[PDB]
Amino acid sequence: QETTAGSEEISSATKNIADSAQQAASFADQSTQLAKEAGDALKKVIEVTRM
Amino acid sequence: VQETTAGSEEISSATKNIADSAQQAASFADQSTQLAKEAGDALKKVIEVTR
Amino acid sequence: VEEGTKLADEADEKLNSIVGAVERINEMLQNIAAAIEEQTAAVDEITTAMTE
Amino acid sequence: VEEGTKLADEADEKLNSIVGAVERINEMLQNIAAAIEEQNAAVDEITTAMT
Repeated sequence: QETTAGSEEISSATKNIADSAQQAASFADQSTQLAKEAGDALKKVIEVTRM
Repeated sequence: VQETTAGSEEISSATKNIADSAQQAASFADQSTQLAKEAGDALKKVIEVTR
Repeated sequence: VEEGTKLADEADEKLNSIVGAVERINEMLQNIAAAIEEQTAAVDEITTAMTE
Repeated sequence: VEEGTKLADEADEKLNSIVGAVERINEMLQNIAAAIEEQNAAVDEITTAMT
């Protein structure tokens, strides 16, 4: 009965982490894309500045 | 009971991996917020030059 | 200089959005941390119960 | 303008340090992805045992 209860909170925790992980992986992709725009605008402002 | 313990050993191994991977992910998240605050505070003192 | 000033404030806004984005990662990792703590206690009670 | 071009090239290198840090975050999130499928497999092995 104690093991059954522990295995329930292990199942629930695993699903909560699976959902949280899914979301955090999405945010990491969104973060690299804004580093693509931020670096594009900075390798062009250095080009305007040096001109 | 030996079988249950072997699955518990897999849970153990996986939960140590997630506890360490998440502590190291978080350690690069604070480095990424600090490098963001640095690159921003730098860039605004290039805006100080353009104005 | 005016076109380059708004282009500098284009990288600055994108960097401000990465702070936000990374703090969504941080909020998610903190939810995994609390879940792992509850799971770490549950795996303990099973590994004690199977040795018992 | 010479030292404004320099500060912007220092902010480039501090933005290339985020492009390295966010690559480490993605690898750490792939390390919890591989462990979350181990947790579900391990709890299927514990559930048939506790039953």
